[PDB]
Amino acid sequence: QVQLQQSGPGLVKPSETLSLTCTVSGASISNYYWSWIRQPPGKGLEWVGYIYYTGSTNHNPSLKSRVTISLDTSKNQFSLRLSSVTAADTAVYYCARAYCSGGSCFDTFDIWGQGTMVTVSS
Amino acid sequence: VYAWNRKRISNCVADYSVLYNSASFSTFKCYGVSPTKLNDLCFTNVYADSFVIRGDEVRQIAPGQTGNIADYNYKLPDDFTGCVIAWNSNNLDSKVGGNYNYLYRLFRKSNLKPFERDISTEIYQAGSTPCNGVKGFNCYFPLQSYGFQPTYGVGYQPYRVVVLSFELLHAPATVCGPKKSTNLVKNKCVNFNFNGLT
Amino acid sequence: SYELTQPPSVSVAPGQTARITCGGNNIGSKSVHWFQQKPGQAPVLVVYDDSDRPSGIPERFSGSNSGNTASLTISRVEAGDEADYYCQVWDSASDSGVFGTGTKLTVP
Amino acid sequence: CVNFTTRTQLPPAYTNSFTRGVYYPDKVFRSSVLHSTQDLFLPFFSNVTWFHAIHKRFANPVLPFNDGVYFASTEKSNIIRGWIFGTTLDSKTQSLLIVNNATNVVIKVCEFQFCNDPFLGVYYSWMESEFRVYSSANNCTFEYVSFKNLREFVFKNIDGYFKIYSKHTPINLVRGLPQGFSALEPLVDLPIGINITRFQTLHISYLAAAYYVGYLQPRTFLLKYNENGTITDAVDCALDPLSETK
Ligand SMILES: *[C@@H]1O[C@H](CO)[C@@H](O)[C@H](O)[C@H]1NC(C)=O
Ligand SMILES: *[C@@H]1O[C@H](CO)[C@@H](O)[C@H](O)[C@H]1NC(C)=O
Ligand SMILES: *[C@@H]1O[C@H](CO)[C@@H](O)[C@H](O)[C@H]1NC(C)=O
Ligand SMILES: *[C@@H]1O[C@H](CO)[C@@H](O)[C@H](O)[C@H]1NC(C)=O
Repeated sequence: QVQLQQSGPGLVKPSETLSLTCTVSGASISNYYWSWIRQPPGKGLEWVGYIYYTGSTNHNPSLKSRVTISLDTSKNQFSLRLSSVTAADTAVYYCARAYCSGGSCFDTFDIWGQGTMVTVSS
Repeated sequence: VYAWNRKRISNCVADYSVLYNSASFSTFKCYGVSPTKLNDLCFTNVYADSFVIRGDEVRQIAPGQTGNIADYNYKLPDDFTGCVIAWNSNNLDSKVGGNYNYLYRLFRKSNLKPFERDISTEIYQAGSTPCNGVKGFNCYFPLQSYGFQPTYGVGYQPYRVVVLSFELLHAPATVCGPKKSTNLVKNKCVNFNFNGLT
Repeated sequence: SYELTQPPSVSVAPGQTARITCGGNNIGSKSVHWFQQKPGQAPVLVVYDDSDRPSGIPERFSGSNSGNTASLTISRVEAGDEADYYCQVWDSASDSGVFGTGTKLTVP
Repeated sequence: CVNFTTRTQLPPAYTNSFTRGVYYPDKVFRSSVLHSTQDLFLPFFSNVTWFHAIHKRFANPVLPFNDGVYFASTEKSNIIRGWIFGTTLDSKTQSLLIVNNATNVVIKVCEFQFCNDPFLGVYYSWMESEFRVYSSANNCTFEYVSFKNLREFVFKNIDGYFKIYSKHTPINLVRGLPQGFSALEPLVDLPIGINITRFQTLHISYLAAAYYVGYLQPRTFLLKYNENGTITDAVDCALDPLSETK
């Protein structure tokens, strides 16, 4: 059973770089789209971006200029870097796997991580 | 498997005793013919197809079977007349770092016809947007690598599979099985058979 | 930017049918997916491809997508259905996942 | 393929078969006895078409095969090297190619794309280094590699078997088909299982031989096997009333 685990700093000062890592266990990180979703307190789920095993990456237009998604296949991990983090970035960050049935990866997410709370406070 | 090899066998003789009496084969199943009767039958032609698949996929190699291998890599006709042989090749087709030289077609918009080989490597378009040869969303490589390793399970370890399709058409019988002869006795009333003349 | 609108909350008694609506221009031309999120738990996919259910999802959940509205129908609502339901689509123009505002389903 | 701007061919010539073309009907020995059989024979005293092979590009002609062909050649050196058999003689259908190069004899059945002017060249001890007969050979269905002289052959495609009977004699005549009796012994039967309606001769080019072609017919014949089993004389049961009495 594929499992996703999120790690990172629980508290980040404003204007610093938030670095979150998602580790995939029980299956290869290859051949799947790995996406980051953020849930701000009191707000619904917000899509941050996705990365493919080939290195192809896309990001939410509102967060394109600050979000970088990287893949480390040797460690079966992928990392989200958010530059110039603000209080608006305080949220629960989950990593999710795109649902792939018959080899075609749909626009839905079937496996989600437990989420990590990131608080941006001075 | 998606590029399964094929050889034609015709105008020759073979002793199938070494074959069906060999214990080196994990799977040995004949449809339309008795495995112990091969030397007793002649055929106009034979096709020897060869490839590698993991153990769990071995069952897919049979008439009326479906699946990734059956539909997209190698398909047998329902009226197939011939034998299927398979044996583990973990020591040969597996590597410590993973043997990725073996691939199987994972994407296809249609199922393969019997004895159809599809070697297309075009990026599979899973959406309306064309891929233009660039991988991305709704754009995936049609082949998937096994990455065989010696530590994989029996169902995931590699197996070399040979399918012998025997065809007995209206053409003259060319492929047969050599019958062993007997010592000759002289000056005694006996029943003789010289090259079929009895 | 493409946006999805969901009712803030839906209250349905046990045994009744709960309908959660997701509004969006041209959403009918997109594949709509429904995720369920319980308090303190990660979102779980309940419906995909506007009608399909991942293995393990009870049959009582069903999805539909017509015109500019998608609907998640939960027949025979149970106490365990109390959760936030989110509709998600994919904007190919921005090639991005757009989530709805979420609907809080409560079972009094 | 080697292209020739000037392609020509000598006009055909006509002569008579006399009483050659007899070949053993079976592989069965008999001793000092007459045996009668109906098979494809070269009828005695038949019309035979003969031509020359020059070793301007003079090209051999493609001739129909009908039901069986008696081929003959009279030459000092082995100018004639082989033949091609089929119906379309192209890549659309399977085609048979028989040749005897300096090394050995090669017989291949494939979807050959034959050249317009099949060429085999030798240069001066004479050594052959040029072989340009077919442009392509795909979906091959068969392969097997093994003072004038009169070499005679009989080709018969029956029941998917191309049967070849042959004979080789030292002939002293300078011109014309020699009159005499000599049975053709079986060379080989190949189960190619193809259809043949035309054929063409294959010659060598030295950087002129003469050959004859006749056509078999279903005829009844009486052969006289000697004590040693050799075919000594034959009678065609339809040549003339005396033959019918015999
Ligand atoms: C052989 O045929 C040719 C025409 O094909 C004819 O002119 C000739 O007379 C024939 N031979 C005999 C002996 O009649
Ligand atoms: C090859 O030739 C054989 C002739 O026996 C024919 O049956 C077969 O269809 C041919 N195959 C191709 C691909 O042309
Ligand atoms: C040869 O001719 C026969 C009769 O005309 C036909 O039945 C058969 O199909 C032909 N074979 C080929 C290979 O054309
Ligand atoms: C048969 O052959 C032998 C030698 O090979 C010869 O001496 C004998 O005369 C032959 N028989 C006849 C009838 O010619």
